[PDB]
Amino acid sequence: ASAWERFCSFITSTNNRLYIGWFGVLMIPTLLTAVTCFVIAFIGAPPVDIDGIREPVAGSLLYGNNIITGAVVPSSNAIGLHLYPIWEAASLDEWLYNGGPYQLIIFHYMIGCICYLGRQWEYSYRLGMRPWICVAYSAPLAATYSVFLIYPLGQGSFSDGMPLGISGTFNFMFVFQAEHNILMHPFHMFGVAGVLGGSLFAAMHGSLVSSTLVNSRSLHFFLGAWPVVCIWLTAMGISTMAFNLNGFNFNHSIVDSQGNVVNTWADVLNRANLGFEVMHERNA
Amino acid sequence: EYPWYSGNSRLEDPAVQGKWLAAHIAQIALIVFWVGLNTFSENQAFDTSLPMFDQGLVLIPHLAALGFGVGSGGVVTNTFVFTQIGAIHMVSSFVLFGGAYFHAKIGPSVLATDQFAFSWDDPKKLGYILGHHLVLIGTGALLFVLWIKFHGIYDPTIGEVRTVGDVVLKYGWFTPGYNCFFVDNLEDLASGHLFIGLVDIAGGIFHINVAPLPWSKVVNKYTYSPDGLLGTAIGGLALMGFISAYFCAVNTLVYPVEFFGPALEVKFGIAPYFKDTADLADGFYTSRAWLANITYYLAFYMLQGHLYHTLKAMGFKFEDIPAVIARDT
Amino acid sequence: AAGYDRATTGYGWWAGNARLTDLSGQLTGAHIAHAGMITFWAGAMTLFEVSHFIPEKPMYEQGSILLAHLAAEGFGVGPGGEVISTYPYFVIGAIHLIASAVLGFGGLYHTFRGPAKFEDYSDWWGYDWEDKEKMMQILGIHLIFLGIGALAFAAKAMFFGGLYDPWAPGGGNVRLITNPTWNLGTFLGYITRSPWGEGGWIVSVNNLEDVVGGHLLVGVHYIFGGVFHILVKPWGWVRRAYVWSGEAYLSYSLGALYMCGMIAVGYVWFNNTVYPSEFYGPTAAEASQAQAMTFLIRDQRLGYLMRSPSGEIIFGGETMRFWDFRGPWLEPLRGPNGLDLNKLRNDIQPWQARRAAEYMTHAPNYVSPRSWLSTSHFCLAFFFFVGHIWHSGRARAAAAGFEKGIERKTEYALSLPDID
Amino acid sequence: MQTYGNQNVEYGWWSGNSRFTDFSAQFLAAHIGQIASMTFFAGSITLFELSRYNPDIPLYAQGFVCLPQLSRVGFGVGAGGAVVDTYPFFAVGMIHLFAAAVFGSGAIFHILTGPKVLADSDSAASQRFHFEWDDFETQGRILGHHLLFLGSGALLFVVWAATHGIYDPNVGEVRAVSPGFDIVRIFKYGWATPGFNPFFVDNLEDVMGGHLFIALIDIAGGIYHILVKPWPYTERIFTKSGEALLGYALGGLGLMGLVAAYFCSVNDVVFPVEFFGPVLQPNLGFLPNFADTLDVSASGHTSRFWIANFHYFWGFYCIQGHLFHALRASGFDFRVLTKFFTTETVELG
Ligand code: CL7
Ligand SMILES: CC1=C(/C=C/C(C)=C/C=C/C(C)=C/C=C/C=C(C)/C=C/C=C(C)/C=C/C2=C[C@H](C)[C@H](O)CC2(C)C)C(C)(C)C[C@@H](O)C1
Ligand SMILES: CC1=C(/C=C/C(C)=C/C=C/C(C)=C/C=C/C=C(C)/C=C/C=C(C)/C=C/C2=C[C@H](C)[C@H](O)CC2(C)C)C(C)(C)C[C@@H](O)C1
Ligand SMILES: CC1=C(/C=C/C(C)=C/C=C/C(C)=C/C=C/C=C(C)/C=C/C=C(C)/C=C/C2=C[C@H](C)[C@H](O)CC2(C)C)C(C)(C)C[C@@H](O)C1
Ligand SMILES: [Fe+2]
Repeated sequence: ASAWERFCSFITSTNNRLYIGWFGVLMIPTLLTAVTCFVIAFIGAPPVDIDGIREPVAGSLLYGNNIITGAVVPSSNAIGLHLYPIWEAASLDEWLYNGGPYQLIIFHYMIGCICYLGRQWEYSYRLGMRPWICVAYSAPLAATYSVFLIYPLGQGSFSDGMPLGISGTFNFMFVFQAEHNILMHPFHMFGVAGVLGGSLFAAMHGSLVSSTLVNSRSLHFFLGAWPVVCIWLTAMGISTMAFNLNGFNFNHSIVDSQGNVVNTWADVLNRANLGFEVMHERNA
Repeated sequence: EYPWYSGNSRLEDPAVQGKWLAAHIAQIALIVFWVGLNTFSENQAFDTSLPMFDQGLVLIPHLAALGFGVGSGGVVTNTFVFTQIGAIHMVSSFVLFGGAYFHAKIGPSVLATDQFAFSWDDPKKLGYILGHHLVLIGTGALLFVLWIKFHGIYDPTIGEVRTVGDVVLKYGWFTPGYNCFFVDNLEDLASGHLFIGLVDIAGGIFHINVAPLPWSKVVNKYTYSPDGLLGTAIGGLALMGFISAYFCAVNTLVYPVEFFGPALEVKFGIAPYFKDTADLADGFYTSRAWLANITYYLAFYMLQGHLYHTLKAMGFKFEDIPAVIARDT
Repeated sequence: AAGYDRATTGYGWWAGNARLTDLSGQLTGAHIAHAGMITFWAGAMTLFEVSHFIPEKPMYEQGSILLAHLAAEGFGVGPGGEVISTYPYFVIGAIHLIASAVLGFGGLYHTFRGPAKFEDYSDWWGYDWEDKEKMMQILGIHLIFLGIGALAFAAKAMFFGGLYDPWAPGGGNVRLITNPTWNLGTFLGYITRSPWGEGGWIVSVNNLEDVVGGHLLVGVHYIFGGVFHILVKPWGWVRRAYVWSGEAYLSYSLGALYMCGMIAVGYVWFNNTVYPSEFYGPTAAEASQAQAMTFLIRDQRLGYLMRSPSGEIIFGGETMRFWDFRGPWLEPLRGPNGLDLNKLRNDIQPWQARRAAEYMTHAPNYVSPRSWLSTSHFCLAFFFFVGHIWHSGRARAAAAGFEKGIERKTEYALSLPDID
Repeated sequence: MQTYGNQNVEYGWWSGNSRFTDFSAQFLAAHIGQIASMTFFAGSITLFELSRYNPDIPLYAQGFVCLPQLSRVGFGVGAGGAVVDTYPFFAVGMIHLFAAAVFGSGAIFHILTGPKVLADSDSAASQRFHFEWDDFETQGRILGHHLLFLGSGALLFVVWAATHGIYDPNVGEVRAVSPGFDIVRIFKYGWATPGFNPFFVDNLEDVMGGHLFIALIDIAGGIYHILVKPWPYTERIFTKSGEALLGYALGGLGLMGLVAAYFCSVNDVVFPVEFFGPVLQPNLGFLPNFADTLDVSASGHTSRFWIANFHYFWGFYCIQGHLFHALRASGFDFRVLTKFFTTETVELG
């Protein structure tokens, strides 16, 4: 009953309402920090110079936006990959102006996510069950790390990271499509197949069980495995596109015998990408 | 019994003694074999035009110091002498290999003529062996003295080879006109070599003639043993290596700047070393630096090995070390 | 045959290798054969890239990655990143192919001919997983081999040809390092550097003296640590803080390899010193800054900079995100506070102005070697993280005993007090 | 040792050096090894400093503790504290290293020569060296011999200063010094009457006279202790145990360390300015410090700063160790401290 032993028996105990565990020891502060800062910076936060051009972009509720259009703007383009802690800032108002809250939120959130995976494993151990829920959870984890961490690393700044907002997500998707043509990348096709097929198999399994309940184990194995594998693949696809290894490109493929070019659907898709791109790229 | 990696410890057995002898013969052959082989490769890679202290020539400068193809200084006129010396050594190697094989598997397994046959605890035997080896060593020293008298070695101050007073009792006191590591006189070198040859021969005569005395059997607490004898020999070797490294680093009369490069500066980081004080190209070091540093560090690890063998010779066993660290977890 | 079926092992064919857990000889044979595979790939790819090499085009335009690794070490290269002769590459490839042949022979021999379980043949080679001392000693021996390898790399950099230093004057040049760094303050400053953009953890090394000194230091430490492992026992707390089985050791190795893979991606993508831009092409930062400088050169010839957030002189536009990037062709045009405009007015030597455009074209249609390496090894590192989790969980459960399912009649959750 | 009550105590490896307190041969071996370590430090550090010496930089600016000490005592220093010839320093360091090797060889010799106890060794003359932690006669003779060695060392210093000369910052160049002898002025330095303060000695002649006096005193005391058994009252006062003698020695050493620390920071003659740097000033915040009295900007700290501060700490913690060992040897066990917050009295012998 050493004080240290008593503490350990408290944390690694299956009688709390929510299991804490050693991974949860890191999970709780980081997640609480991320949630608190996200709430604060989503309700009210100054406009952020996303383009690093002294011109700001607002995203908070008190500055005009609603839930659909509000967001937490990524840290400024001038910062690059530099960590921007509050104590490493010239002035609080400036630190907000450069987009520090985004950095705070995403870093605490990513650490909390990986610790949450660890906590899942730990409790599976403490209860005496095979410890592979965490393996399945590793897929959406990979996806978030792709959009928030790996893509900015490949692109050199967190200004290319995903905004934390509903409309920011769509803006990110369209700019990503413009610059990398993700639709014609096979890994995203695997991901689309994964989500749609996962819904299909979920509906089929639920209908069958709820209809007759009024190797079969391999059935549930396949249920678990299919969408997880596809999400791993599409997360890897995003990560590869973060290193300028873009998808397929079939523009200007068929040419007339004399030398003219006959259009195909890929050219229409490329022209749509061209529109998205030229609307992007403020200057050149 | 010993494992294969420690296989040579099997030769420690007096049951198989002559084979042990074979090994030593082989070693010397290998040694003299290298003296040939190295030189040949050196003679291949030695450009005459360049200064001799730039390319990897260690033996060629040593020959250059002993005359052997030098005129008014900075003069190379015949690379055939170097090849001759290398060939002599390499041919002697074949003879020594023959003797090694004769004792290895043709000769008796154990010497037990019997006059050569000895035991690890026969002080008269070792005394006479020591005397004979000392006599040969002093003979080589006097041979070098004769070479000085007749052929004469390169001198930098004279700028040319030249042939040739015992104030050695003052050099030994390192009086400010001394510190032999700074000798600059051919006559000093010749006289000191005469003295050391004479003293070596006198000691050899004495050791063959007279058995070890009790007064000196008192101090030699444990050296009358294989490990003890090996340890004392290794310690002597390390001492000699340190002295030779210092000589090579500092002395310029014996090691001329022409073939060896300028003197070395003694520097110390965590461990000692010798720096060039020469504006050689980056990545290149004078032959003097190579000689001094490799010699010194070989001598340092010889000292470590002397400690190991000496400790094993006295009442100590190294395999007990983990067990101790087992008890005090 | 016996033991090669599901009934006699419990593992389906798709988990066949699991059967090898306690068959020491065959497992060793599999490892040796796999090493043979790796070195065979190395040699074969080297020979392929040599056979398709073209001296006029750069390596990164030509599309060779195994050749660039040798080029960095300076095997048959010249000043300014120019090959002299592709013979040493052929030498290396042939040596690797021969070594692969030997290793494959050894692997087949232990797989089929030799003893199945070394424990029967001898005891130094017979090992069981749950023997902590034996595993410690084997780890120590292999650590010693790694240390010898690292010291070998340092010795090559100091005596045998050296490395292609791209910070030599007038473009890169093959050099022999003579002044290795050994101050411990430098080493600590490297380790405790921020992994973030606030510097770079170890990826931020920019001179070859630090590289050579670091390899010296690590080789010394590896040899020492191997000796220590051979000579001592695992402490009590160490014995109580690990899992001791084959799968657990595999999981530890997987975690280490995942970490190394991520760090290698960081090196290949952010470093222009130990991956010279002459061979792997420009980094993303280098490409952006070269584009900015070439446009500035053209605009100054026909008749744009700005202030940093800290107030220095940097380029303008998107490239501000690479404001702190340091490069060999750009470093001479530096200043106490950012690249001075006056310096850019009349200090652009011809080779730097050629490198700027040559890098502007090849911004990572065309895919840089950096892109290939980075993407491939990020994917490999992620999957090795997943494997680390899988095997660590399996090891922990199997050691506990509940790996093959929950026990119907002694289920643990059924005994806990309800939380509500 | 102490072994409160229960004998045959078991010591962990952290306190493992108390195991050989009863093995005279091993005791000798340990102390010969320690002295080897000291002289090895002297020589090796001399070389380590010589490697990075800059004639341009003033000597005290660079971090040295040995070049100033050698240059003070003659050894290749020109007029105005100029290091003309840097070879004698090399010679001194080399002799120190050779001595260290000799001492270490002797240390291993004794650690492996014979029995752990020097009583059993059948040398029949090494048994002349076996001592006890109770007998004051043998320890008195030992003390006498060691005092003889110290007095011989002081004599050697006197001779070397008389013949070879020695640096004199007041003169400004190496110079032979006449050995003074004035018992009156020695005692006036003892009282620290206003003219003479011991830590402000101005003439090397006074220092030399005091050293002559010290040599005479040490040699006389050594003879006296070899010949004469301790008086009974010294058995009444002092306890007879090893840890007790360690405590006495530790107290003495702590005092000497504090004295030397104060000496370094203040005296300018025996610690010349050109070698060690300008004098320090003693400050007392929480703990005593020695302020450099010089702008540490672009000059680090003078060697005098380092010597003085290090030896203040050495002296202070030697005092604390003396208190610890005296408390143990008198009989006080510190385990009783754990009973502090209870109602049981925190007290025993
Ligand atoms: C992907 C996560 C993963 C990693 C990276 C990983 N393992 Mg395993 N792994 C093992 C070793 C191992 C080593 C030495 C090692 C590191 O080098 C790894 N692992 C690494 C063996 C001890 C043990 C037995 C493995 C065994 O017996 O056989 C392996 C089985 C198969 C089918 C191999 C075929 C591979 C797949 C077709 C993947 C295709 C990739 C593709 C070709 C790449 C090129 C692209 C192409 C399109 C051109 C093991 C298992 C197993 C699994 C599972 C699920 C894993 N793993 C998973 C991983 C067992 O059931 C199983 C297990 O433990 O059951 C008890
Ligand atoms: C006493 C003792 C022992 C130790 C015993 C040892 C190891 C004693 C050490 C003995 C040594 C190291 C003796 C060394 C002697 C060196 C000599 C005699 C040097 C001779 C050099 C000469 C004559 C040089 C000559 C020139 C040569 C050269 C050309 C110069 O240009 C000119 C000139 C003239 C200087 C043990 C081991 C027995 C036991 C110990 O416990 C105590
Ligand atoms: C044999 C044996 C073993 C023991 C084996 C051991 C411990 C062997 C020890 C081997 C060592 C440590 C050998 C040391 C060799 C020393 C060398 C190679 C010196 C190198 C110096 C060089 C290369 C020059 C370096 C410069 C080069 C240049 C001039 C610089 O400006 C300065 C300067 C001088 C440092 C075991 C343990 C394996 C098994 C036992 O049973 C038996
Ligand atoms: C009193 C007592 C005890 C205590 C006993 C102790 C500890 C007594 C303390 C004794 C001390 C502190 C003695 C110190 C003596 C100091 C001396 C003798 C100093 C000599 C210094 C000299 C000679 C300096 C010489 C020069 C050196 C220097 C150059 C100066 O510029 C000038 C010059 C030339 C004078 C107990 C506790 C042990 C037992 C109790 O019951 C009784
Ligand atoms: Fe279900």
